Amino acid sequence: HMKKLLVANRGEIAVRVFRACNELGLSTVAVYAREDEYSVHRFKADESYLIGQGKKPIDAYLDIDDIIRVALESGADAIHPGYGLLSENLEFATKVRAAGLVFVGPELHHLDIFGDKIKAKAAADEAKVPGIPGTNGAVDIDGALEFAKTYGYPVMIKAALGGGGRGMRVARNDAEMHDGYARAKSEAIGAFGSGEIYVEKYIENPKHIEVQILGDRHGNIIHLHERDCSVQRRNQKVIEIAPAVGLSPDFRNEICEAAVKLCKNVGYVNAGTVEFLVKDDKFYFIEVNPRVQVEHTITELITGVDIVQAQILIAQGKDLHREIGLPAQSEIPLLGSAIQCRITTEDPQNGFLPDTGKIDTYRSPGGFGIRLDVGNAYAGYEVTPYFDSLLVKVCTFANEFSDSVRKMDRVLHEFRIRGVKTNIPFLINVIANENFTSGQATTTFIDNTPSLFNFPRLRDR
Ligand SMILES: CC(=O)SCCNC(=O)CCNC(=O)[C@H](O)C(C)(C)COP(=O)(O)OP(=O)(O)OC[C@H]1O[C@@H](n2cnc3c(N)ncnc32)[C@H](O)[C@@H]1OP(=O)(O)O
Repeated sequence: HMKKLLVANRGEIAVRVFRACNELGLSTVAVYAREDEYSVHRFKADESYLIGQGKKPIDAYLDIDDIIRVALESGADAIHPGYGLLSENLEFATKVRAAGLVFVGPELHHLDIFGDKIKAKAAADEAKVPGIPGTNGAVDIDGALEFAKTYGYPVMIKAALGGGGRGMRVARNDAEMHDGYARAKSEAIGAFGSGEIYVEKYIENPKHIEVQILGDRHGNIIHLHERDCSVQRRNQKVIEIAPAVGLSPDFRNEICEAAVKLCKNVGYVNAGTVEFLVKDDKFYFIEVNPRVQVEHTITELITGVDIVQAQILIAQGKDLHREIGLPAQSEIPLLGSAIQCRITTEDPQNGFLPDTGKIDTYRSPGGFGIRLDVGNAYAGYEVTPYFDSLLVKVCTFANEFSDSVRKMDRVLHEFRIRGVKTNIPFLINVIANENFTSGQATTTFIDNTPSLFNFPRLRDR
């Protein structure tokens, strides 16, 4: 029935959905701002229409009514939002489904439940998936100390500020509880005059584990194993590997089963990611991303399952096993390991500020075990400051994690992007580290390894 699909996004994810639609025999429609007129994704579609005229380009890509008008005028039957712009916007999906179009994503109840921290926590508690294990809703200093007694140490507080502000207090010594709560409440009453006091069990050096979930409208929910997104610079993802080679396979299966149980309890449809924090055989639920992730490519590599094609086919209403052809959960293969590096314009010698300018040289590696998902990184492209810093996603996969590391080193040295500074020396330093190659990297690994910032002098004749 569905014949034409509009992508309400830009960059590499728009090209990825375009490739999936062309492989599924669907016509493609692109949208682009005036400042994004030289984007690759504009010319990779059958139709391209300017949206958000007279607006800021990132506001143009958030224009719900303009995108819906373009989809209606072009005859598009479906809208794929990609990620990061309107993929989790409840109003956009509501208006798209009210216009008669197909929103390639989860249902509206999933979108508002996982777009709200309280609702997501309530769903996780209903599905018996443990979060960060404290009596957080208790508001008392005596409540805080008894909370410290019943589960344990350390304890990190939210007495400083309500929304988006954390106390972040290190509590180890038994007297440090008492005087730290004293100073924390003394600072808390003077802070803003009004707020909310929350308690939280602090997790020291956790592992960020995400489980990829696919679900159709018929009720079949499968997981596509997990990814390790622990390599993070200031709570921002740098390198994601799949599967979590550091963790034992039975523990990874347990985490994936917990994610499957949660998504089956909420009745999840289409693609989604369940995030976790992992520490010494304990895992804690954090969030559900109700959209396709940037690092879905390594899951595709290690499972052999086209996630975007499955997204479109589930949006068509097809069964996960009968019509799409995905096997049962026990028959989902683990084809090996895979590493994703996001090459951006962030200059690591300049405090990871996104560089701008014209790319004069672009050479892309290839060969065995290499996957490329390029954005706008061609030679002669002018890097605008409006959009994301990402140039190209490079994915290396092999039967063994060590060969994936070796191939990633080969392609990071082979990659030649000139005219703008890239994070390639930082990525080389990270994959050269013995913690990452062993797979024992945690979320605090980047900030606690200053040797990653010693970049050698490049001659550049
Ligand atoms: C297929 C693979 O496995 S490649 C994996 C690693 N890639 C390479 O070794 C590519 C060849 N080597 C190089 O280009 C460089 O010497 C590097 C990558 C080792 C060092 O990087 P840089 O310091 O920034 O470049 P360098 O100053 O040394 O070389 C200058 C130019 O001579 C070129 N060059 C490099 N090797 C040769 C060569 N054997 N013959 C002719 N030109 C060469 C480089 O391409 C470079 O051009 P560029 O500006 O487009 O990058």
